[PDB]
Amino acid sequence: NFRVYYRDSRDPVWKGPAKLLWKGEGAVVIQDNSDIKVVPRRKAKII
Amino acid sequence: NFRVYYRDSRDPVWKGPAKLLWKGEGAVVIQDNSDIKVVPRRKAKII
Amino acid sequence: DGIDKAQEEHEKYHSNWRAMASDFNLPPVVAKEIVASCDKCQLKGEAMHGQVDCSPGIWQLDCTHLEGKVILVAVHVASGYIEAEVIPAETGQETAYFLLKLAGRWPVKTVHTDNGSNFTSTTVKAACWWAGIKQEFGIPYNPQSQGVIESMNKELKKIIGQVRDQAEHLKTAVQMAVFIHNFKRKGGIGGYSAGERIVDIIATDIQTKELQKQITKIQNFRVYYRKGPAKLLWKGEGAVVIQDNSDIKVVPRRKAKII
Amino acid sequence: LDGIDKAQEEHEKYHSNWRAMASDFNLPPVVAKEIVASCDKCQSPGIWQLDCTHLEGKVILVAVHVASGYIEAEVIPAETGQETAYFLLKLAGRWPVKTVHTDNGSNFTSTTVKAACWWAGIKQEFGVIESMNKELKKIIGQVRDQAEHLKTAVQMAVFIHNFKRKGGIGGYSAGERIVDIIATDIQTKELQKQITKIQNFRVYYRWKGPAKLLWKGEGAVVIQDNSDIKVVPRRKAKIIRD
Amino acid sequence: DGIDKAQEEHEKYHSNWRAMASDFNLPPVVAKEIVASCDKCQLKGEAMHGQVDCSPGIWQLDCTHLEGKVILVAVHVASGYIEAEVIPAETGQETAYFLLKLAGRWPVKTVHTDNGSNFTSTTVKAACWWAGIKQEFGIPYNPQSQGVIESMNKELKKIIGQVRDQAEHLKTAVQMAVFIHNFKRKGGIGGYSAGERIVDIIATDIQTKELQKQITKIQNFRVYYRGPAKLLWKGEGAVVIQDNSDIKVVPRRKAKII
Amino acid sequence: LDGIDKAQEEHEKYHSNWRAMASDFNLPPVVAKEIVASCDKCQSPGIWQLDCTHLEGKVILVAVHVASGYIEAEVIPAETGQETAYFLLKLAGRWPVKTVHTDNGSNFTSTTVKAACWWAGIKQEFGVIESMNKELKKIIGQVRDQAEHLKTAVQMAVFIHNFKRKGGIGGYSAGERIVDIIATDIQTKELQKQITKIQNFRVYYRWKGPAKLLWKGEGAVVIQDNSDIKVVPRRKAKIIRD
Amino acid sequence: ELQKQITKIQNFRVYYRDSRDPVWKGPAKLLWKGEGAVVIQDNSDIKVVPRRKAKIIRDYGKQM
Amino acid sequence: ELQKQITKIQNFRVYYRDSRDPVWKGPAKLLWKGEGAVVIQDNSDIKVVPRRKAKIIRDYGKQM
DNA sequence: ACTGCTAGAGATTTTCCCG
DNA sequence: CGGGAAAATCTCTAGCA
DNA sequence: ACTGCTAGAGATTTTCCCG
DNA sequence: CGGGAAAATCTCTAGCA
Ligand SMILES: C[C@@H]1CCO[C@H]2Cn3cc(C(=O)NCc4ccc(F)cc4F)c(=O)c(O)c3C(=O)N12
Ligand SMILES: C[C@@H]1CCO[C@H]2Cn3cc(C(=O)NCc4ccc(F)cc4F)c(=O)c(O)c3C(=O)N12
Ligand SMILES: [Mg+2]
Ligand SMILES: [Mg+2]
Ligand SMILES: [Mg+2]
Ligand SMILES: [Mg+2]
Ligand SMILES: [Zn+2]
Ligand SMILES: [Zn+2]
Repeated sequence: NFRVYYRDSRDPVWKGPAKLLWKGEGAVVIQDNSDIKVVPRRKAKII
Repeated sequence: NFRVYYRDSRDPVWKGPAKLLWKGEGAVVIQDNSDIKVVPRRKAKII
Repeated sequence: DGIDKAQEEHEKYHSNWRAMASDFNLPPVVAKEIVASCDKCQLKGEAMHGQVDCSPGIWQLDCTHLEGKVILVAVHVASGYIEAEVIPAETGQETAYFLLKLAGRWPVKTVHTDNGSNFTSTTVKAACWWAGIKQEFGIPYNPQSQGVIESMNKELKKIIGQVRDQAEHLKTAVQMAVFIHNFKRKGGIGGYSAGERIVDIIATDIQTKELQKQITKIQNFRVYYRKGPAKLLWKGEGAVVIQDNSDIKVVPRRKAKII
Repeated sequence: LDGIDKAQEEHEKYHSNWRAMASDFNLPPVVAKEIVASCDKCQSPGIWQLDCTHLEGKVILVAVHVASGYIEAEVIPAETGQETAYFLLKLAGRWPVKTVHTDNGSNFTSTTVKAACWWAGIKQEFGVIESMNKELKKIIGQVRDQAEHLKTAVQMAVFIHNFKRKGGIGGYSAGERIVDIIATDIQTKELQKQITKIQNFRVYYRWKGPAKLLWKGEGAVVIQDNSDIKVVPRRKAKIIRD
Repeated sequence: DGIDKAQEEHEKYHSNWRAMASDFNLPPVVAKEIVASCDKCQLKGEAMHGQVDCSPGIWQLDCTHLEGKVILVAVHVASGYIEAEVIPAETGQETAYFLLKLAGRWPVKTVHTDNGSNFTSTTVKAACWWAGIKQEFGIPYNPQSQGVIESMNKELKKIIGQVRDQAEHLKTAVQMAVFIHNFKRKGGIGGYSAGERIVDIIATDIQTKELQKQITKIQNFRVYYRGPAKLLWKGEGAVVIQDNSDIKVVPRRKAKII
Repeated sequence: LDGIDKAQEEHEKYHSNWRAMASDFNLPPVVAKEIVASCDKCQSPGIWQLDCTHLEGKVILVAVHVASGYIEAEVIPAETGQETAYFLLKLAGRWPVKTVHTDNGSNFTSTTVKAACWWAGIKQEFGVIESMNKELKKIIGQVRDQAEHLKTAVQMAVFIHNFKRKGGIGGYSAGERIVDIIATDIQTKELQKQITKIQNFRVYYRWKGPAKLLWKGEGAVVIQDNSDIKVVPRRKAKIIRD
Repeated sequence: ELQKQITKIQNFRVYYRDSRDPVWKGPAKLLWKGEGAVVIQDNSDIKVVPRRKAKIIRDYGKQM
Repeated sequence: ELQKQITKIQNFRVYYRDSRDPVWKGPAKLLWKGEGAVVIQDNSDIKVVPRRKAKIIRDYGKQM
């Protein structure tokens, strides 16, 4: 798996860790506490 | 001489024309309506 | 050895891998391994920019607000051709009407808009459904997904300031600005104005579609590479393009037999 | 090059237009255009017609592109000069309108519409209109039950007519026809621009006096001299401004 | 011929030179000349970024606001070393006190701040005057002039978020953040932390000044190139000559020393 | 390289420290350091002392850098643990404090100051101090006329003392001395870090058993082998991790 | 038959981009248009570009 | 006399920039420090940098 | 499972027109 | 084959709620 | 007469350690 | 002389009121 730390929207503080459900070009679909979110890769770090 | 069209500060609409008293690196000192102003070259066009 | 001391140092100070390595003589790999285990140290994301869709059928819509008046704008991403209009109240009905006017004049196959309330209104959903348009929504509070249209807003607004003194109504000035942008500003990929560019884009789409249809109808070849009967698409100049299991692959003439 | 004599032969035997010769014979468009122009014997897209059709006491201003039947209809609250001027402004902005044909109504002659045409660079003037309008009315009646207003039904009918009604030589809807026509107009305009910018140059070959210059390529130059088209190497050709 | 038509087109549509030239077959020079004559068509300035001063003795000051509390911050431009402190009220007296504390601990020669009210307060002016500091102000509403300190206002703030759960008060968190930034984050030009970098900058300044003074005291040569000028350095066939506040690099040819 | 035997002879005759040998003999610092360490016969900057001086019924916490006389003084309202802890935190943040000397006051022993020292990584332990403090008091008395309050006078006195009172071997004010001392400490720390990084390597020269590798250059490698410092070409030396 | 159709399909300019490069590249000559992938030749480099990253035009300014 | 002092003054690293380039360049060896102009040598390139655009250090990670 | 971009301003480099 | 000046290309930035 | 910058995240390229 | 993997460098972006 992967660990993804993200900033969702207009929310300066970062969140995570979350599971990486899907990775694309320019955006990534993650699962934070069973909540599926979509975040641009400018607002995510994957480890 | 030169013609300088500038945006002064937090003022989206541009002004000018004004005379060019002095030109530097990154900022220019102009004379608009006999008022001497300093404007970053990012906020000025010289012709 | 120094791993435990550096771990305590980080737990207290949240040092970057560089400081940990230079202080406790750690290897950079271990320093970054430690720094990557601190949830409070993941305060930055990948430095890059995505790429919005540029298909011929993609249109990007957005509301802008000028002089206390709502201007609904749509842009053809592939060409930069814009259609804008002043609407009194930013509501679902007016947005659906504008979108339906747009669809009936140009071949709109998809609308990529922000998550505004009006663009999400069920009336707009029904209007898209009837006209066979596919709605797309950017990430919430991610204006970059709509960059093109957003850019146009500024551009559009700029032009208005130039011509707002030649008209009394704002709708008039908006139409003047749209006209100037579409048929009096030249640049872009083809040195065209936006209207000419969209005309060229759409005409080229139709032409290429029909040519490809005719060639496929007349031309048919089965190709073996290295292993099945792939469908030929292009051949010559040392390379051959073959479709096999929804895979467009280019292989040299060698190890590529046609029958 | 080398197909100019074939171009002349085919043109004389068949009297074809420059487009066809250039496409078939691979000639540059400019040389084909000057060939077709030479033949004295062998010797419109941006015009729309407006009409206000009344339904349910509501004015529907319909503009028809004669060359393709492309329809653009808008419900206007009242037959005032302001609304017609705004409609014309929208039309000119969205499409390259050069001339408009009207019925010389009270509103169509208003000073407001006059100024709108003047600024937008359109000139006013006073068999397809009737057929297209009747088709639009039929479609409106067909799809009037799916809309709770009249402007919505008008837009639905316009969409159906422009993009779902396929007809003509190639079974192409109105949208395809209009986009093709405007593309052809653009090609013509670019050709004319190149001709205008090149006609001011003179060429000395072999030295032989000035001759009309048609095309400059990579190693050859095609010129016109006394109705005779000649391809000359660049080395023995000198280009002069005046 | 087409110039009049192009002028009448631009007076209404404000077309760019490209469209004018393409439509009316104008030369690009003439199209740009026409477009440059329209005052309403000058809506963009030259795309570039200046360069802030990075002298050793320059400090950039700015107020940031965190959790409703004013944090006054100063940064050593040449090294990124930062001092910070929570002040109860964004007033002139507290800013002057902060600046006087800073001056007495580090060799501050000039301060470059925004045009905030507190930084313009006459108390701060007097404090700068007494401590022999030179006050510099960026162009109004041009935060890029302070791009260094502003940057720290982010970086410092970021650190404050990591260590705000280790302190009850915001002043303690601010001081912890300053400490971490100065002596626990490494990078920059020299791979140093900010504190090490400032120490190196100041020590190098003093050392270079003293060595140069001694060399000038002992070494002295008069040069003629191509009048009697001073010599500063010679090597690898090149010579550095000082003449009327002009530093020039000239080869040995047309360069003689007496 | 080169002047290594000369370095040994000079060290034996004069017992100089590695800094002087390396600077004079152009040697890398590491080899000079290993040379000086070899001689048994030939065999502090980040320690401050705090004292609370009471003037006009107001506490002034003065921290003195013993190695240079650098003074950092702050007026504090009350002799509480919180104020001293905050002062120590500011001092540690601004300067590299490793050990603090205190008079074992009640405030200095408070759990708050204990935690502040623990977090900032400082160690507490309980002739220059008195002279420095009395000099500060003299300057405060001198400049009090120019200050509206006492904190302003304290800061003016600190500035005058640190950057306007020039004295010592080289006539350097306290600021110059402290920057020099901290720079020297940084140089020492870098040398020690490099030594630790390199000490874990073995070298086989000419084959001869493992030897202590000291410096690696462009084409020469300086190693230690049984109190013997030898420069070997890069080839004849094989380096290993052990 | 196929000759002229191929010749005039390969006359369409194509502008493309890659996943990280944000600048549209020069007019690669078109070679084939697919549903979502277009095959092009940018100076004898035969590449496959996703349709969403491709602008296919018939540059009339160049064509004339 | 002058030899060792010159060597020491030339042992200092300098980082500089030009009027348009926004990124600091490599550590050019110092050659001379003036009031407002510092003369440096970046790989045998003798240049004059304004003092405000110059960071002069004595990098110890490299000195050691 | 989605995605920054557009147009203008100087700077710099080709490149056609003159030898 | 060598230059000159204009043309073409490149780099960079404001602003879009 | 003054002036965007800093630190981190992936990519990409050297370059020292193994043959 | 040729590679491998880590180190050094490079490019790019958020955000600072
Ligand atoms: C309530 C709707 C739905 C939810 O989102 C909000 C907020 N929003 C914000 C911007 C905005 O921030 N534009 C500036 C900008 C900044 C960066 C960039 F790359 C591009 C840019 F345009 C808009 O333009 C915009 O239309 C909206 C909007 O409509 N909404
Ligand atoms: C009332 C004082 C005096 C007059 O000016 C205002 C407004 N201002 C604005 C910003 C600001 O816009 N920061 C964001 C930002 C944007 C761009 C960039 F390059 C750097 C940046 F920091 C400040 O930070 C700031 O301190 C002030 C301020 O203090 N004042
Ligand atoms: Mg929006
Ligand atoms: Mg928007
Ligand atoms: Mg401020
Ligand atoms: Mg600020
Ligand atoms: Zn951490
Ligand atoms: Zn204009």
